[PDB]
Amino acid sequence: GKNKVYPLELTLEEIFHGCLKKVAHKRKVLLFSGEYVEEERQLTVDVKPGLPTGTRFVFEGEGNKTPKKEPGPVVFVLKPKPHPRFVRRGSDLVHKVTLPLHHALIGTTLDIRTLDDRDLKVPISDIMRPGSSLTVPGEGMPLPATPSARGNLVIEIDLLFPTHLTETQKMLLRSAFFLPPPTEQNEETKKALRDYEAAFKHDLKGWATVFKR
Amino acid sequence: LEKTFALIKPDAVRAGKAQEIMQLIELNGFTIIAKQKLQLTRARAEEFYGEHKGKEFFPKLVNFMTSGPIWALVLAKPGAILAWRALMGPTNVFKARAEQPKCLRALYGTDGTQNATHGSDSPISAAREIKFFFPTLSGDPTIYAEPTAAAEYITKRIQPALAKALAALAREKPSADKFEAITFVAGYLLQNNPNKPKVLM
Amino acid sequence: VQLEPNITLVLKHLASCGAVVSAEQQAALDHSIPIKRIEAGLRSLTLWGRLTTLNGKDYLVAEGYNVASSKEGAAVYETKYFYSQDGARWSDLQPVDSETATRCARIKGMLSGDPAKNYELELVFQIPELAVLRCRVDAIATATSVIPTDSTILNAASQVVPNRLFAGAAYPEKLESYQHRFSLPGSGVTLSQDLRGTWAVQYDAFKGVAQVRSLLFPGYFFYYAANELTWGSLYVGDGLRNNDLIFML
Amino acid sequence: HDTAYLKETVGEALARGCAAAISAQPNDPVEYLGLWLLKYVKNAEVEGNFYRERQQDLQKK
Amino acid sequence: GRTYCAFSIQQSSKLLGTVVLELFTDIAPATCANFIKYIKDGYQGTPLHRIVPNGWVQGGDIVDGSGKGDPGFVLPDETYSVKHDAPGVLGMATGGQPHTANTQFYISLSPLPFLDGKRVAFGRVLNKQSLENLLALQTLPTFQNERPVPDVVIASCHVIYNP
Amino acid sequence: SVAQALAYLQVHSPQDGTSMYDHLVKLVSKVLEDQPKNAVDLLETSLLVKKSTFDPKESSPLVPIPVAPDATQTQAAVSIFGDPELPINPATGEPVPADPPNEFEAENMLGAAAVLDCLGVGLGRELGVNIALAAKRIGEDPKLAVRSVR
Amino acid sequence: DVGQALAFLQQVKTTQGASIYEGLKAALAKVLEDRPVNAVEALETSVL
Amino acid sequence: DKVPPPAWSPVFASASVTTRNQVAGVRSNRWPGAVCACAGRHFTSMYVGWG
Repeated sequence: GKNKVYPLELTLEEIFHGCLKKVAHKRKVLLFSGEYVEEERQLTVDVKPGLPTGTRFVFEGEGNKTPKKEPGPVVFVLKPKPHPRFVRRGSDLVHKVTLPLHHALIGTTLDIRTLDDRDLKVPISDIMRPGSSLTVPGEGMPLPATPSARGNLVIEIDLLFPTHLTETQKMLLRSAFFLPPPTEQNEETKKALRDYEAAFKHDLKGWATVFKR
Repeated sequence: LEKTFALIKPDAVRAGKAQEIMQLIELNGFTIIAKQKLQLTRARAEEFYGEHKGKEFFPKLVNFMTSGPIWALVLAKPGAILAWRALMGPTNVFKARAEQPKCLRALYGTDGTQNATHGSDSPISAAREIKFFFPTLSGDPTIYAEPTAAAEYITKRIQPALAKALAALAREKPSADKFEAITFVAGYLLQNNPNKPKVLM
Repeated sequence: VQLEPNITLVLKHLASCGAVVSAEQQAALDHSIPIKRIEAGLRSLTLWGRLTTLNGKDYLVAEGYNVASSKEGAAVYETKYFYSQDGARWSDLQPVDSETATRCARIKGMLSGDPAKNYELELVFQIPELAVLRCRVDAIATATSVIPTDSTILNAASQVVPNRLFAGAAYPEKLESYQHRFSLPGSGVTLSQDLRGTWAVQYDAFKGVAQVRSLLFPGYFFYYAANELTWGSLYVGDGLRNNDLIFML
Repeated sequence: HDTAYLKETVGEALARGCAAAISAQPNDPVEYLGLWLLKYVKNAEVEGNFYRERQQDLQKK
Repeated sequence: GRTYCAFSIQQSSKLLGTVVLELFTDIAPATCANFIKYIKDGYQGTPLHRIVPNGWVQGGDIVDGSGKGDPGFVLPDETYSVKHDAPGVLGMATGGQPHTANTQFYISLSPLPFLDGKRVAFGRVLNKQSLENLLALQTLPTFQNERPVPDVVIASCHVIYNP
Repeated sequence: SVAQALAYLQVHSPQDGTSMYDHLVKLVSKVLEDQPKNAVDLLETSLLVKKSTFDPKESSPLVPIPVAPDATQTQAAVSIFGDPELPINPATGEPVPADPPNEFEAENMLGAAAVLDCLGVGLGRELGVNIALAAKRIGEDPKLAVRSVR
Repeated sequence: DVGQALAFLQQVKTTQGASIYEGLKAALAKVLEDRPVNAVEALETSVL
Repeated sequence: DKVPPPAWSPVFASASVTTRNQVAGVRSNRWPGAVCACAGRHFTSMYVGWG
């Protein structure tokens, strides 16, 4: 009652879309000769969209044939090849992105290319907590049961904090983090803030926008 | 009225001459039954080029065929195969330039293997390739629809599983209504069949 | 007749009603609208409207869809909404759940600029501004989406498609010539079946152009040129609702 | 006997399924036939559903 | 919404009880039609032939009434859908091989896991009284080799609730 | 003529999954099978056939590829509107070294476009905005140190 | 054979008042002359 | 929010702060549709909308 188990590596795109793989099987039949004789068989496996990892496809009557006992079935176990962007977790994808600290605080738009040939620009809705995550509904692997609904794409956020900060940068950060509410700011405070904003966004001598060298 | 298979190779694609090729095809009286832009993988290309197995030009041919997307097309005309071959011209671009300068090989081809187009050769090969690239495209209602051919197909393709399914149905003897028995036999056929495996998770 | 409202025609016919966009933003719109239509799978993406804000960075909102079917006796569009402060780069607007959908309608006021703003309600509930932004767009589109009647028809497989043989609507001054986009083509539901004083129509009989304005939502304008058979709609201003309509009229 | 049961239970639709399979010439005739039978049992109710919906719409008009 | 049929059991000028059965006219229409036709013209005085203590109550022969097969008709096997899992299940008995069924019928007195797929069951009892009648009939005073020593004879039979 | 019409009818529609020839064959086959004594309805029969056609949706050995026009030119045109954010080095997390915009001398190009539009000549206001933005891009380049852009 | 089918199709009428053969011929001629955008959908949407 | 909004809000003409000649103004929040614009020595006020 022995069976031959073979891994079957499929890409995330193939799993998402639904592939039709053709595999080659080397079947050995025992004869009176000291050495065995083998033949190559062609098997067509039809993977459905979004099948769970570990799916077993069993071909009955295909396998090494001893002279007495009928050969047992051959098993193909489905596994996904590594992907540069997405790793699947059940029925939905997981994306791990390294995020700048200023991106996390101010708010920027992460750019993700889906398994389907579509771009996606997901904004940051709030201050991303350390070890937090974001969810985009309807952007994961399709459900194996129903061919319309899909999972939800999960962005796992790992913040990238700046390496060096100067004393003036720390002073500005402290001022930003302890700025009073706008209903409490003094007239001098408002004037200073307006002057600093104008000087920072100066069109020719400000550092609001610069060109990389 | 017949139909033939023809593909625009990646060499005629990367320079964006595919639209001009299609426009010339339409101007020369052809008609595109079906078109599709697609990229072959190594295994698919090797299976498609099965006739030239173990040839000297096979490695370079299969390497070139998978360097970019191609266009697969079906062309319909009463004299489709011969007309497409005449418009195709010689198999070599250098000879084509000398013989007929106004042919797709001379205008777009650049190398002996990079002829910028590929076409079918014989009606049987054309039908085989049309089935290979467009499985859902109907055609050939005379060779398939023959009494002896249909009997031969039924005997050796559907009978081995149908006999077992009907034997199982007779043994079980489900409700006398049509629908339950039809559902049972269909489920058995989709459950245990020779070519396809059984899916478990 | 037409298959998709233009961006130039809508911005031109609705200029009188104040539905205008920045000149620089208009130039960026001509370039980045086709780009977003190809980056996403959408086959018909237009500019839905522009919401004002406490800053100068108004939220330009674009709406696009792929499939438009008929289920449960109502035509549904799988619309995808995008937002952008300027016309260059667009971001996506995710849908919100029912629990947040009820806690976002109580946040009256004007939206701020940074889309990373959180509002507080009552225990305290933290709700992102983009959730509030999505709620207002959904609420406006639910009650204000206006298209000419018989412009969409049903084909096989129950898909609503533009009526390529549409010959216009007789009496464009009457509200019976316009219907909600989610009303089935067979159903005789029009803007007349709504509240009587909600919609006001001003029709220019000489130039053959009609204007429909919502009084429940004052920032929504829709036009329909009978001669060239082109119709389009836009929203400007904030997305708040005019609750006390009875006193205004 | 049992052949009568088989003939008046599954005989009629099986011939049409085999004709469709031989006309289409698929890659998996055994798999093609089963999905054909599922569609054959599925469409019988939806045709009546369509008739009912059309009649109801006309009555409402 | 099926057809119902009742019949009485009486032994040696002594009424033993009555039983009422429902016929699965939506499962085995041909078997139900044959059973109704024979209960309308037949079963009037046929003794209870075979009585197994924990098995089934069997009987219903017409031309002989003592356990031999009858000529004139053969009932083909119809369908195996009703499963013998509860007492008071009515079915037809056939030969060792299918398509030999006759008037000979049986009523289960216990779950019968083995009998499924071999006997055509097309009826059931209605109430607890009918089942208790057979349960009491099981413990007859004297019965010789799976047959009552007196003649347990069907006193009367009729059909109700459906034309 | 007739061959051209037959080919046009046999043209395969991708999204609908069937051709005119196949649909007509199925409709006439259904009518012949029915042998209707009473009046028929072409619309009813066509809709019913469309809903009853068997569509075997099997997998395809090749993943689909998308057809789309190139967008490099449009992307380059867009890239001049908003000032690009300075990218950061992933190793350090800090913005990459950069240069301030180059100081150059150019006229009021928006006013020039307005004057041209008022006069009735030029390229138009929509193109004038793009020209002004491109001129700003050229002038602000530190590597391309220019003194005047016109 | 084919003649039997043609003869049968020339007898059956339709709600619009013409035979199925003439109606289908007119629809096919209209489709051929018009050359619509989506022919299959236009068959059920416009030409009939 | 617990912070009352201001009666006036800034309005710009470009997304870049380095445009050479960009007009700027204010917009009234109490009366919607009232705007003021200024470019050098050319300033203007206009009210368009519902009263």
